[PDB]
Amino acid sequence: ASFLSSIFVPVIGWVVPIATFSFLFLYIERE
Amino acid sequence: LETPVNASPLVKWFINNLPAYRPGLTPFRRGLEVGMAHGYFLFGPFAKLGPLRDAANANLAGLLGAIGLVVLFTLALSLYANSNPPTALASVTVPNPPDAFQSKEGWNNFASAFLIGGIGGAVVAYFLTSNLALIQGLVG
Amino acid sequence: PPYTFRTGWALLLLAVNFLVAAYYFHIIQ
Amino acid sequence: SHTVKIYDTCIGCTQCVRACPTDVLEMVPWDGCKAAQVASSPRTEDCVGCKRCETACPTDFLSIRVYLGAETTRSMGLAY
Amino acid sequence: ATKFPKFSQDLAQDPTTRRIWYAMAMGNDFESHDGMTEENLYQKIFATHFGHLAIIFLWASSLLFHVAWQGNFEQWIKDPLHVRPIAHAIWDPHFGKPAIEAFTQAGANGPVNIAYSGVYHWWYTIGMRTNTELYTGSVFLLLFASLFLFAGWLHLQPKFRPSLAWFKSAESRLNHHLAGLFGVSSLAWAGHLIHVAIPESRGQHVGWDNFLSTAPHPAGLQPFFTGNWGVYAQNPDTAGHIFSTSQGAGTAILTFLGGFHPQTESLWLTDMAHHHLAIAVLFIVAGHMYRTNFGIGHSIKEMMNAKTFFGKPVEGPFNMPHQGIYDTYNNSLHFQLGWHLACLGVVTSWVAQHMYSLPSYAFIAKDYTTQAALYTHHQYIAIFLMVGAFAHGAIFLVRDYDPEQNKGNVLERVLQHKEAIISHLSWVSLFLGFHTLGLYVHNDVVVAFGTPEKQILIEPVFAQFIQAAHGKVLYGLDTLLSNPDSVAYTAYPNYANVWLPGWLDAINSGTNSLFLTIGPGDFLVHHAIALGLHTTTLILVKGALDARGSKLMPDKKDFGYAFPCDGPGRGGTCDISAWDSFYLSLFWALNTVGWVTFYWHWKHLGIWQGNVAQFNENSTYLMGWFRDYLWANSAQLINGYNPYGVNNLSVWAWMFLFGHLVWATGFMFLISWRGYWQELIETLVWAHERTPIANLVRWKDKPVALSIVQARVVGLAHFTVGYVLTYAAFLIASTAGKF
Amino acid sequence: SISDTQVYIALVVALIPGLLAWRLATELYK
Ligand code: CLA
Ligand code: CLA
Ligand code: CLA
Ligand code: CLA
Ligand SMILES: CC1=C(/C=C/C(C)=C/C=C/C(C)=C/C=C/C=C(C)/C=C/C=C(C)/C=C/C2=C(C)CCCC2(C)C)C(C)(C)CCC1
Ligand SMILES: CC1=C(/C=C/C(C)=C/C=C/C(C)=C/C=C/C=C(C)/C=C/C=C(C)/C=C/C2=C(C)CCCC2(C)C)C(C)(C)CCC1
Ligand code: SF4
Ligand code: SF4
Repeated sequence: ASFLSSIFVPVIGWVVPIATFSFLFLYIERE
Repeated sequence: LETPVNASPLVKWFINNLPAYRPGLTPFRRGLEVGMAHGYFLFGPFAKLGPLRDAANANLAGLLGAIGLVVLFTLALSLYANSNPPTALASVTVPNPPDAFQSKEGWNNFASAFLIGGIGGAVVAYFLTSNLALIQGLVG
Repeated sequence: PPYTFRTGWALLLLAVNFLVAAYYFHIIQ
Repeated sequence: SHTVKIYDTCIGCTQCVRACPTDVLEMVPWDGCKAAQVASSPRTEDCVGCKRCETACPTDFLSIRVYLGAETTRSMGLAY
Repeated sequence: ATKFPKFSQDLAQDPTTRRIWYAMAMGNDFESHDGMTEENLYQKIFATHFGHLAIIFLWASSLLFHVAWQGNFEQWIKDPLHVRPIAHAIWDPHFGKPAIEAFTQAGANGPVNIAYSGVYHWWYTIGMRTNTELYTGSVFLLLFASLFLFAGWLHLQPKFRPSLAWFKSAESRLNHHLAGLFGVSSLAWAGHLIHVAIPESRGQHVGWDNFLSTAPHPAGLQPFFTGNWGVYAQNPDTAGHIFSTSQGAGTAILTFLGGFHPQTESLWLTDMAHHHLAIAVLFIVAGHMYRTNFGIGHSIKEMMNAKTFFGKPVEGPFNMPHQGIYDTYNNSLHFQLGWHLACLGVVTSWVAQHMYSLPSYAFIAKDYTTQAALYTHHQYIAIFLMVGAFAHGAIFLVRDYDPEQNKGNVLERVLQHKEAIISHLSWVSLFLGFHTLGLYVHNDVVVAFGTPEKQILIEPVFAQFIQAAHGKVLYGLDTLLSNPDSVAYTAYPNYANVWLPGWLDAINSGTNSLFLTIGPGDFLVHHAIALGLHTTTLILVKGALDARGSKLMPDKKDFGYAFPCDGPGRGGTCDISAWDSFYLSLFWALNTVGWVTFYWHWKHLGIWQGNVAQFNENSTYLMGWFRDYLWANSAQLINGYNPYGVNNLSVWAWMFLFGHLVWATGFMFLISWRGYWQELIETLVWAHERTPIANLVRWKDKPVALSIVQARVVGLAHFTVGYVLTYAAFLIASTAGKF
Repeated sequence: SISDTQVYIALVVALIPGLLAWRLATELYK
């Protein structure tokens, strides 16, 4: 099942930092 | 009096967490864990010590014996229930009864869940001892 | 004062320094 | 802001008041020293942590001391 | 005016971008948080310690799973001496087609990374044979790491949350951790070797299914209880034992040959079994020493405060005042953390010193690059653990230290004569450096002038002796286990040197790293190492002892541990704080471990290639280091990619250049300091409010330059990462390109 | 190597520490 690399690596490469940075930027800039 | 056996906090924490005494439980829930526990080990001395313990149906000799004696206990629970039982005691390690063991209605709920759990505890012990080489291939 | 407890252990350790050199100089074998 | 502690060892030299560029320091009368005045810091929300006031003090060791604390806009020295 | 960071109101009221950066470097500092009390501190550190513990098991499970699913472990069993291991596989979309063909290696379908961490040798030694045991141990560590993630959550709930007196019960940790964590676990691993790993070493499969049926010994635990323990040391694995087969096998489970297995050139598994069994008995006995609630045992607070040696009044133990040290170790957490990093830092290098000379893993002495990486790894780990020992020891003296509780004791007497410690440390650093650099430059000029016989070459005659006092005939000193007439050789009253015939076979062969032959090139580098240890200690001790103030600046304790300076006054005070003496030392600590690992690597490149004469001639003068090691070995590396093509070294050729760039970037934060850059950002703030379309958007946090203490962190971070990655790309590919 | 089935068991079992790590890291405060 070597096709899981095609679906975990782009999520951790792209989706994981986009979801993390967009959470943290809205959390540090929160009155 | 008071000793490090009846009152050490390791033992007070233990006895107050058995399902006979754990706070906030339906009496069906109390007899469910008491039943599954006592139905699990009582598969033991019938299967490997019984009269047909060398035959190919050795574990089935232990299953019908252990189920058939959970049914005997469940009668004795319902015999103790229907006899207008006296209120339970309060020792130095357990300061209060679990409040479901003074009504006739509460022992009847305790009696049924022993039967539901005691049969299921014996079946899973029949499942695990007949499938030893199954588990040790799922492990190695 | 003549430091007895200090010099007592320094002469013990220096006696270990001289003992190992006796093996290295073949004085003791 | 920062924290400006002034101990009781100074002589009223008025070198620290004439060196703090945001004018935090001022002289108040005080019957202790020979010049009969001690430095005081009543406006420490304006202090920028420059430590020009510690450089100009004669006494050994320093009678004035700047403790660097939480940095707001006035103490960062930001024109924006 | 935001609510981030939660742990500080002084940082959360910062309008600049300093708010963002100081949240990161004060986040795990639990002691400086807002409103943090004493018992809330320990209860939060204890549950955090379940968090770091469960990272370790989740880390070690990915080593098992990525090998079982993507590596060639079952193909590596058949021939471990030529089959080249596999760590994981590459899914890189940015690869070109000649860079998929170059990394399709070791007999695999796709691009794979050759494992240079040696975990196939450790798993093959301890009995694991197929890819299913690797997967089973992987899934077990998923559950075993979740058992600690639940435990840290459980011990933060209010009636499951431990009290303060539970943490400061120090005599009960020492009984449970020595007997249980050290002793039972050494006993359990001896049970794992004897039941499983030693029978797996003889071609005899023992798994979870049949370990209750099969016995490790045909005698079978009857000679244990009767006292006939010599039955366990019957016929061992012979000198023709082919590993993991039944040829030349034995029945013994606890044996004491000493030396190495003749094929794998590792330690005998029967020797390790009697080792961890004997370690286990020495620790369970050691764990029944200190006083707990059972009214028996030694009491450490009474051992410190004792003043009477058999009626004679003394100042304390060894007539030295150790009173109040129990209330100094146990009350402070930085004294504990500063202490135990020194303890863990000693053993970490001590691991590395004994794993190249005494290999304990099957076929690891012949897989070279896995052995060159494991030495250099645990040496650099030992570097940071020793620098942080003095670092967290110096946070103790600023923050936690109390001179009244510690009055008159041995830790007070060090702070009195601290100018005598730093002076004689400054002497040895200069006494070595003036005369070690002097003899390299002497040998450099002398060889350059074509007359190399005028070199000053010193035989290391004090370490020549120790190797001959351990049994090396090669020098002819004829003492002490090399003298066969010696009292130490024969063990005169009892003659019980069982280890000694197997030890002298190992030390007298020229086919291992056991007590390598040393010469005049090894004289100068051990005195160059001693230059690096006494000088790194000089910076760290002087920053520890002067952490509470001195002549140029008294009351440095009022300013905390990390503050920039005290201004340009008094001549200026740049890098005056106790943090700044942590800072200067990590240049030396990375330097010194360079010297100990340039010298490790180049002595073994002569052993592995059969050319011992290249090192012994050329390591006396500093061109031979520069030419025959740095220049000559980086030819396979730098040709990892050229205009002709690529090969499998092109990552290490790319990481080598990457390391030279991160290293050089860190100079920018150190040569140039802050006030240049705040006057540069104030022109970018101007030209953003004036640009007509781009001033629709605007910052929430005002841009300021990095603070003075911050870009010494950021400067040291680019320096250290680039120092590691440069050598780690040179260490691997110069060894894995030559074998 | 290991079978294609066994990889999915390892992923589902890995949600059990993934859930518990989210519980611990939020019990340690925000
Ligand atoms: C921390 C441990 C760790 C690390 C660094 C890696 C590293 C890698 N894995 Mg792997 N993996 C691990 C544990 C680990 N694995 C475990 C336990 C499992 C079983 C569930 C897997 C299952 C797995 C699969 C199925 C695949 C990878 C793949 C990969 C590669 C690409 C990264 C990726 O997509 O992640 C994938 C990540 C996951 C599937 C889930 C992560 C599971 C661990 C337990 C999370 C650890 C989080 C960490 C502790 C949080 C701390 C962050 C830190 C910065 C503070 C890379 C070699 C891919 C690959 O080989 O591409 C070629 C791929 O297809 N991994
Ligand atoms: C017998 C009972 C027992 C046991 C097993 C433990 C075990 C542990 N306690 Mg502990 N504890 C106990 C009783 C016990 N405690 C009691 C009674 C108290 C109260 C008085 C405490 C109070 C306490 C506190 C307050 C803390 C612990 C912590 C820990 C953990 C230490 C960190 C760790 O995992 O290192 C594991 C270390 C080893 C397995 C030994 C390593 C030996 C050296 C360093 C290396 C030797 C290995 C060798 C070279 C070979 C390795 C090679 C191989 C890896 C390839 C560990 C799980 C800490 C922790 O992390 O909390 C979770 C912590 O903060 N304990
Ligand atoms: C188990 C050991 C241990 C423990 C528990 C601690 C715990 C602590 N230390 Mg300590 N320390 C340690 C080891 C340890 N340290 C070691 C080994 C050293 C020597 C290097 C130090 C040096 C040290 C100093 C000098 C200081 C501390 C401080 C602290 C406290 C706060 C930490 C903090 O703010 O984190 C914040 C974390 C960071 C800022 C992390 C940034 C650094 C990361 C690791 C860089 C990584 C680079 C990058 C990811 C690489 C990518 C590569 C890629 C490009 C290819 C805390 C009590 C500080 C304090 O004030 O104490 C109260 C403090 O001043 N420690
Ligand atoms: C042949 C070339 C050569 C050269 C160029 C040097 C050059 C140097 N040596 Mg060196 N040395 C050499 C050979 C050489 N050495 C040899 C063969 C020996 C073995 C005996 C030594 C032993 C030696 C010692 C023991 C010391 C030096 C020191 C020095 C430095 C200052 C010397 C001086 O006069 O300062 C001017 C002199 C003074 C400022 C005060 C006098 C200090 C003298 C050197 C010590 C004598 C005091 C006492 C009698 C002995 C002290 C006990 C000692 C045995 C441990 C200087 C760089 C010193 C050093 O490294 O300081 C950092 C130092 O302490 N050297
Ligand atoms: C060791 C020890 C101990 C312990 C002991 C005991 C107590 C044991 C027991 C054990 C047991 C005795 C167990 C049991 C278990 C059980 C189980 C595990 C079961 C399961 C079951 C199931 C799962 C079932 C289910 C079901 C039902 C319920 C119904 C329907 C059907 C079915 C089947 C589904 C003590 C602490 C004292 C002390 C120390 C040591
Ligand atoms: C050879 C040999 C031997 C011997 C050995 C020995 C004797 C060893 C030694 C060892 C040692 C001798 C070690 C040591 C080490 C040390 C160190 C490592 C230190 C460190 C420290 C620290 C770091 C500290 C810290 C601190 C500070 C800084 C401040 C205050 C606080 C504190 C204290 C914490 C024997 C006989 C056995 C056998 C044979 C061989
Ligand atoms: S603090 Fe310094 S400048 Fe101010 S009065 Fe005292 S001595 Fe003068
Ligand atoms: S912070 Fe120092 S330099 Fe600045 S105004 Fe105050 S006393 Fe003067």
